[PDB]
Amino acid sequence: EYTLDKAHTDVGFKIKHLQISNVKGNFKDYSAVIDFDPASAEFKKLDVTIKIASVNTENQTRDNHLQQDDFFKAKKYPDMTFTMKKYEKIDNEKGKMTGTLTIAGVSKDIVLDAEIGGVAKGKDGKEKIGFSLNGKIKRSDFKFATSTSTITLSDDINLNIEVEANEKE
Amino acid sequence: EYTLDKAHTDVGFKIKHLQISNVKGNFKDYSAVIDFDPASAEFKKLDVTIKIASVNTENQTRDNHLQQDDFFKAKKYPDMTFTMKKYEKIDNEKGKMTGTLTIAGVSKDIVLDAEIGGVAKGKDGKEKIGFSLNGKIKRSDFKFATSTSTITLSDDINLNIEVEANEKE
Repeated sequence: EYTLDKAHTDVGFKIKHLQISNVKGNFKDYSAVIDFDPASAEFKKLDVTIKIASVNTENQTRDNHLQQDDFFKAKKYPDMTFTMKKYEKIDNEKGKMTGTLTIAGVSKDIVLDAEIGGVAKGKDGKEKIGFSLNGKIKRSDFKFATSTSTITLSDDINLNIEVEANEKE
Repeated sequence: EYTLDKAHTDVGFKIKHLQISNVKGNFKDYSAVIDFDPASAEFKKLDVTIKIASVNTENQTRDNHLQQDDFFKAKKYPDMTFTMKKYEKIDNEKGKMTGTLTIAGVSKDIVLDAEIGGVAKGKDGKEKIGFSLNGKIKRSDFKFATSTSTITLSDDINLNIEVEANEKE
């Protein structure tokens, strides 16, 4: 005795699922001391200070949230530091850098794989280099973002530091 | 001895996280027999047949994938059926419908909360009704999408069937 109006009927379902994705991000405000010797292709001194307030995960509310107590605590710990302690060459293209990373006041020694993308004298006769530091740190090791379960946010942070640099004067 | 070119340096990180969301969807091609009595506000007969090939989760590749063997198996089991077996009234607005759902050849008796949104005689003197069936089924109960873990895709499917209908002749 009834006939459905398909134009105003909806046979609907709703089902929850999980999706995995990477959060990519950088920092706009940072400083570094770079001492490198092009004769032997080894680093002598690499010191980075990164201004935590300047994260950019390309998402305004996430970057605001990263400042808070359950993450960086930028109020109390404005910046994170890396200090090279030891470089050990493999060849002119690859090496193993070891330094101290300090995130929100806790320090640990890490290794980065250094890869020299290019070493050169420029048009103006002054040196230029291009290299990348890559490595993996554990949030647990720094007791970072303790209250977020490693299920939701992976314990592994992947570090990828691409840098070009020019000779100082 | 080196000074970084901030315009070609990127201090980057990458970290994996999980995100929970609902998949919402309907079916564009379906048929139903609706027998309802406006004097007492109870259903006498409700039979739906739904053409599985016509899913719409508003995502082309997902709807194609739903057809396959690890989900609906639309090739072998083109359609899913609901047959009301018993309606039990609460009042003129609410009732408890019980029928057999068959998904990909496996049948189970389910309950839906029926909610009559509107019962009326139209401008042309003929009856019209608007109602919604809501309920929750478990994928496990139908052995549906067995190979997908309940972690990735929830075992709970939420059924929301809004229908308007008009008197037949």
